[PDB]
Amino acid sequence: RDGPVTYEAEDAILTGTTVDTAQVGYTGRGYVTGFDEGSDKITFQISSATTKLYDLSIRYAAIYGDKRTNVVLNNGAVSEVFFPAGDSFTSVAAGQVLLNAGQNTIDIVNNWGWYLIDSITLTPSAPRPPHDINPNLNNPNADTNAKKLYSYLRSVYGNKIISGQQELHHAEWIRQQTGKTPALVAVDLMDYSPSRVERGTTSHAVEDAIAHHNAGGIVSVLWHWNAPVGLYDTEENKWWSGFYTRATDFDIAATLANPQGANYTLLIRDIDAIAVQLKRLEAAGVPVLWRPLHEAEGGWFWWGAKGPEPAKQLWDILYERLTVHHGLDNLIWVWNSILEDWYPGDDTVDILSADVYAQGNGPMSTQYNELIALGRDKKMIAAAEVGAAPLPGLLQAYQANWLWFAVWGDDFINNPSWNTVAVLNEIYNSDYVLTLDEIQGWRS
Ligand SMILES: *[C@@H]1O[C@H](CO)[C@@H](O[C@@H]2O[C@H](CO)[C@@H](O)[C@H](O)[C@H]2NC(C)=O)[C@H](O)[C@H]1NC(C)=O
Ligand SMILES: [Ca+2]
Ligand SMILES: [Hg+2]
Repeated sequence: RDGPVTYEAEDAILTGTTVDTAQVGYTGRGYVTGFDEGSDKITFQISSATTKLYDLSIRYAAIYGDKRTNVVLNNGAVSEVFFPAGDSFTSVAAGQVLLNAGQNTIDIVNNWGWYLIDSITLTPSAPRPPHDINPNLNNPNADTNAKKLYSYLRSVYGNKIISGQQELHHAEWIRQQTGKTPALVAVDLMDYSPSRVERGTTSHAVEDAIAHHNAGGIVSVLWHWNAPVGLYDTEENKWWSGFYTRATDFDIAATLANPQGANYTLLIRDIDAIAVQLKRLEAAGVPVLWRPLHEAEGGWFWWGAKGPEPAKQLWDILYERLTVHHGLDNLIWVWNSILEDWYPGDDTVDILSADVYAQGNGPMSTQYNELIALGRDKKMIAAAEVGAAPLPGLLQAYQANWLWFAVWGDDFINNPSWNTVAVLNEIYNSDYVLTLDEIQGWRS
């Protein structure tokens, strides 16, 4: 079945090369030689049922001293493999290879040349161990629907990916193009920030969340926290950009070092103003995937401008004020920084997340594995913000077991350069991608 498969060099497409039997230790009929000109190669024709990730090994004889080789997957970029000795036939690890459902090619092209190739062995990459996900939320007093949401997420983890979108009107536009609706909708508490309210900002974020909760959906809430003070309010740096380090002189380290000041008083004014909106959601029975202090490690937001320690301390202020003081039990705490120095701690983080903005609709494998290492597989990993919706074929192949994905709004989801309607349909109509339809009755 799904195991090591050797492909003998003799039984392949030879371009300016020949089959030989002089050297000792080969497998099969013989081996391939005649690596003079640059155009000389071995084109192996391999096929797969689905799109999988295989490990590559080359069986070579470097009798003309140590040489270098070019490996080509489906007429793509070269990959130099070094052959160190050699007196006999031995094997080298040539990294990983992603094969697409159907016909594929693995060429061994003359680089330095003057070597003998016996065979190539493709082994399907190691299946990931079952995730050791924590069964319960950090808050012991967690309400019914938060406890339900966490269990449902825990049950689907590694099996499927929950589709998600930033803003309800964008979730409706997806239904207009794919006939499917994101299971998860993310809303921003941004226009609830007193600093912004003071300048006339209104928000329907609580209205949109409850609407989607009534449609049987999952709700994610982030907060673009506009600093209470320090607003430059310049033509270049307007008050409405007040969440940016660039737009405020607001020093969180100073503010936390002086807890009896006015700066710290206004900070709690802001947390309590937002707590009014969350309590309003709690009373409405809406479980929330609460994601405050997002992209902290980046430092482009005032809450991560003074480095990791003030950021972590603020996370714990929010956790004490919202969980203990305001007594909010509908919140599932989602951390949004990859770095260990920035990680607050396992006792205040329920689910780990990342914001990845790279074109191509890839599995964002590297970021997923970084968080696997961070939460040591005890916490679920989510793609809290993506620019490009991930393809389920690649998510599965690279075993990038993201719990959910949430494509950002304007200039991303509706931007053909990031997401085409074609790719959207492909993703939204997959048996791997859970839509609104498919998640119905999760609260039962
Ligand atoms: C309260 O916060 C404000 C905003 O960060 C602080 O005011 C700024 O202070 C710096 C010096 O530390 C000045 O360069 C700015 O011009 C001030 N801005 C304004 C609009 O006044 C204020 O100092 C903080 N209070 C404390 C005790 O640190
Ligand atoms: Ca052979
Ligand atoms: Hg609106």
